[PDB]
Amino acid sequence: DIVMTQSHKFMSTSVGDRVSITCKASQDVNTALAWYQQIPGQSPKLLIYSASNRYTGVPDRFTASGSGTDFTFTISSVQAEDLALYYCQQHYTTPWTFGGGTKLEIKRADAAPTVSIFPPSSEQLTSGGASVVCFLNNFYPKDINVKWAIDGAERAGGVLNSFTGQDSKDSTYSMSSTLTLTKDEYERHASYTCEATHKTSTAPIVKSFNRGAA
Amino acid sequence: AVHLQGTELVKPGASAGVKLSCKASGYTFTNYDMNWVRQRPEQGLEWIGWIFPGDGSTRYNEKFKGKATLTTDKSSSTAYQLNRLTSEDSAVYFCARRGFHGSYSFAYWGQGTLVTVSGAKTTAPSVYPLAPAAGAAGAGSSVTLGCLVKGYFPEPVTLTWNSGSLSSGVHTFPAVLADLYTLSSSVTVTSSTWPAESITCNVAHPASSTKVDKKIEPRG
Repeated sequence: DIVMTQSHKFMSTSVGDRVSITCKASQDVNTALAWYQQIPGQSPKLLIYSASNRYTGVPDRFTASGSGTDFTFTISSVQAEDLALYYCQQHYTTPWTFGGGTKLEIKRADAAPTVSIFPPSSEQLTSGGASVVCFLNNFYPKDINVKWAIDGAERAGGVLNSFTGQDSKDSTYSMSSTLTLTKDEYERHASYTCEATHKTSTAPIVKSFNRGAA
Repeated sequence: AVHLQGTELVKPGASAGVKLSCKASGYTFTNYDMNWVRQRPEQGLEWIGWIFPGDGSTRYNEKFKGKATLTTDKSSSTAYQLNRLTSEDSAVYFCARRGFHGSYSFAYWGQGTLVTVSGAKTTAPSVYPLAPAAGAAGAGSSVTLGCLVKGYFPEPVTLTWNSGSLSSGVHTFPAVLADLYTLSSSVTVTSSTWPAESITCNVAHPASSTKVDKKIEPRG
């Protein structure tokens, strides 16, 4: 199996600027390579066929080059609607393999996340459930590390994380982290901490609370 | 006007298989081979195999050995995707065809068919109000409230704040599996406006015909 590698899951760019996504085939697939673009909830769109040919209807801003083992997709001047996923794919020898994709994102001013932590509601506790929710909103860059601490020790079991793609309006990211325990275990601990590590502060952002303590 | 119409999404149980459909149109169906591609959130796009309606039958990807034995049928110009075992096969499946004669690149794609494998049955969500500890209203000029929705199936649920009148400063996150889809939403307003001016999350779950409007109140 040939392996298409797109070393950059994400690439920061700006509207009106030039950007180049790279692809590296594990083997010489000659010129049998295609580039696709994909927007959320839609199917891929062919942009480049046979290494460096624009498919019909594909605007002059899109270009591709390479032939052999290294290929590169380029956008002369990025437009708002170009901030999507671009996939690499070799069709030299079966099985056809796709690269892992590269998502172009808008670069903006650094923004610290606003962190909020929430204890389990009384209604959930009555059902025998205990979820501690932590919101980390409107931050940039997307690079962030969320850790949960229970009575001091880090907890990794029972954590479910969810996040939104870059906002189309303020170019930030947001995330939700939920620690879900049973009421039994929740009541056997006292200290619950949500800890956010982001480049915007030397010290990680920390939010906590003590069971039964205001 | 080449077009590939895929089938609506389906929710098979962790055990059986499902035959997907793709209705080609706008071109002589038998002149091009049909391809199928899989797309999971963590593994990206993976080619499954092709089929010649003129009949050259198939050729599958090593990885999709017998779990994917394609099939087609002329006189209707539709291609089918069997899906055998099914359990980790939860994802979106695409129907793909090439453009020019000499380039295996896929110029034409179907809209995709979502497939979710789960043993769970339709289940209404529990909705839990998230308010800052000890009521109050934070310690700054802004306060964040929340709504936790969990234990439901299948997707989706719609969530709004104050019947939609509260839309700014809202963050509603993608639901994550776990037996009963669970998702949450946060809303951030001016500290002095809550609990002065009530805030309620409205959660609706079509599948169960259920709705829950949970008001967020100070708590101890």
